[PDB]
Amino acid sequence: NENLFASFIAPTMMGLPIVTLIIMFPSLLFPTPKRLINNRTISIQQWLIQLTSKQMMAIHNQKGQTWSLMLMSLIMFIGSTNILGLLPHSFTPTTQLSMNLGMAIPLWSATVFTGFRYKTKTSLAHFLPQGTPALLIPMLVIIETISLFIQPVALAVRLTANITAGHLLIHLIGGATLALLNINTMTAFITFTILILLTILEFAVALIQAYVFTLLVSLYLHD
Amino acid sequence: IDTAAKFIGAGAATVGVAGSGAGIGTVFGSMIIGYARNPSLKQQLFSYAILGFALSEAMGLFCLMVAFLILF
Amino acid sequence: IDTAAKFIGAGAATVGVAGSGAGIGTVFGSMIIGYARNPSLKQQLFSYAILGFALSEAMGLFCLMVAFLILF
Amino acid sequence: IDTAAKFIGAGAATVGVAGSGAGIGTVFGSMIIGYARNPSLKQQLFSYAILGFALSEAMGLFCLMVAFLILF
Amino acid sequence: IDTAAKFIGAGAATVGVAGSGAGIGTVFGSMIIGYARNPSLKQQLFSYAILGFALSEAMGLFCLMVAFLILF
Amino acid sequence: ASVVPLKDRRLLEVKLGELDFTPSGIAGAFQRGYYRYYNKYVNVKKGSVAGLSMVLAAYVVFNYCRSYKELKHERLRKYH
Amino acid sequence: PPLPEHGGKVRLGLIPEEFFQFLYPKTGVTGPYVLGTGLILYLLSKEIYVITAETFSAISTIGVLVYIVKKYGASIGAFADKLNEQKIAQLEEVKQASIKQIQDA
Amino acid sequence: DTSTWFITITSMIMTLFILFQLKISNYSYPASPESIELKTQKHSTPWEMKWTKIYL
Amino acid sequence: QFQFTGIKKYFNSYTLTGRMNCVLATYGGIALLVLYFKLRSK
Repeated sequence: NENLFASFIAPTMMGLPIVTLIIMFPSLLFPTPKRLINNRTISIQQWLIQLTSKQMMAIHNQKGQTWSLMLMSLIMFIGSTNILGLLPHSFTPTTQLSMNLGMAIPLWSATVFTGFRYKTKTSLAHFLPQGTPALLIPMLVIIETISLFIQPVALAVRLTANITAGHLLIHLIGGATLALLNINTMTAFITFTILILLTILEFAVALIQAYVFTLLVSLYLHD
Repeated sequence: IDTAAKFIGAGAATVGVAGSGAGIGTVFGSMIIGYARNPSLKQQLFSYAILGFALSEAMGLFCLMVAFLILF
Repeated sequence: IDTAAKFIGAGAATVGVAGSGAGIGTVFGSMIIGYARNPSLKQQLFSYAILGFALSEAMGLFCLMVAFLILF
Repeated sequence: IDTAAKFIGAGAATVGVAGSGAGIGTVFGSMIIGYARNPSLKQQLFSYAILGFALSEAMGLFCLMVAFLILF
Repeated sequence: IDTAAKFIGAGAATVGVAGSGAGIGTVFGSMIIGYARNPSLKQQLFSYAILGFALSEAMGLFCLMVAFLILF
Repeated sequence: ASVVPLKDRRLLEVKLGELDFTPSGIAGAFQRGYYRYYNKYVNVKKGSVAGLSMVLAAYVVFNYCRSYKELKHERLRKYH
Repeated sequence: PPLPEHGGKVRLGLIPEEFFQFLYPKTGVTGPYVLGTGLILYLLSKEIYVITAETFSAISTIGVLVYIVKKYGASIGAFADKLNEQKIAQLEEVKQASIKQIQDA
Repeated sequence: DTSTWFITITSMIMTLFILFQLKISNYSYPASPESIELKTQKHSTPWEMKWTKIYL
Repeated sequence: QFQFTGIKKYFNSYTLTGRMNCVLATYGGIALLVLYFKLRSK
């Protein structure tokens, strides 16, 4: 009975203040120069695109490369609006589940209607995998279609659910420091747990690779 | 009456993460034996450690999503 | 009493993802080692992991759909 | 109270489909590590995964059909 | 009913924190099969284990606060 | 008032870090921006910290105002 | 573990020496400083108003952003290096076009 | 928290994808520049043969 | 109004399939209604 942890009971509030300012604000962090040589703070933004435009280009190698100049705009928005919110009292728009159901469905259904305007038969004859055996046709095409319509829900809900899960352990491990007016040795160890956990919460960049990329595979496979 | 049922339905919901507590244990133990064979770590071998980590934590944390909704 | 048994009813069925929560750790821990031995990932050796992931994350959200349909 | 056991019974009965979750994460990952060493997939290598997928799937949907038949 | 409800939500949450012990069995264990092929020891080999050992424990000490979140 | 707020960002951006006007940012006003922290963020030479870390320090104290009404907590006194 | 213990002891001594050096430097500058004591009051008056909460995680998200300023002095080299090839990438075309033509004339 | 009602943010997201398609559209590319590297040579190379046929 | 002709060649290329927010719009309208419905019955 040496080190008694404490807790504080307080509501954890994802309120909704004025959003249409907060959305526009990580656009003005990135400038664009009309010059040949630039000014050594855009120049490391301009290099960072060159890299990851050469990995969502290499797989496709089609005349579906026209689509890929948009997919690098999709990575900078939720790459920024997940990285701004680590600050003391900032607010992330990708916390709320509303816009992510408007980021999945106008993009996911832009893929199944891409081959249906050109191929019209073999896009969803990709439901036929192989040299058809007999005992498992109905066990297959009720499975590979129930794992198609999961994909818009599978794409949006994986983003909202772990981003907000980062924010609660920021509060709760952090709030247990404030309410630790018992023995002062254990206060540092909870603080040292925080400054490790904030390094893990720069996997909010790592979770945007797993949103543009499984949009490519959900584009490359259909087209 | 359902005040306990608020608890155990949350108290049982949390142990569904116990897969992904081991599922990332595979992908980091399985990387060092993919690395000691072939020391080219700056290539795409380390990039398949994080996407395997992120796709496993994507199925990791949202099991705790159903935990809070039963509470709150 | 209809409400309270629903609250623990979805709590037990949360952990159906715990099989897919670590079954996605193995198959993405087995392409770290199959790309290490033979660098030919751009053929079948990557599309056999996403096809491994589609037919194994078909069963993660498959059970949470039941834990919703027992709740409402 | 009779329907109260009808709901919590299918709550744990669909945990048996999680066993077809982590059990399928291996047999699709073993067609990664054992493909590069021997490229003969159109022979019985892919065919012994489809048998390995389906007959591992048959114990997945069987523990789903218990949760229907316990409730109705 | 108050101390009845609290404790069986707390014990049933601590099952998930030994659900990540089975991962560091693989993390600390698969260092063995890597070290015997190649003895480049104080390279990233042992240090990739720390990226495995403390990230898999990071899902172990994940749920342990959530258990003490429902102690109070 | 639109040409008033538009001439805040344009004037500030050139002055804070970089633009006969492009090399004016090559020396930079980062030496002017430096003295606020203590000395330590010295890496601002081509990845410029004081150019960026002022906006993000402005967006924090702007969002401290909205939260102030909710987390009151203050007694009939001052703190330590 | 013994080796780890020795290293820690060595690290502890060096830190103390550094602290002593810092203290001497602070002592020297006692007369000529008129900057901080103008603004140390507003952070002492507002800290007497409201600013205490569950935000000790305010410092640790500002402490980790100090360690990246260390590697930022290597990001500069990368930044300087970035486009050197691109500018050179432009120097190759202005050099090739003149010399390949003037001999042909 | 479990928020509600959704009439908010989603109309303020597509105004943002008029911004990001404006900035990122003006990006200099090393690869694109490289593709303009050989367009100047072989017009002057056959122009050397334009005087080789004008004489011979 | 020059936020158009810089990207007008892009629009009628891919908005043939990309500007199908009708499904998104339909879902949103329904979502607002259900919330109202549950607050109507409280």
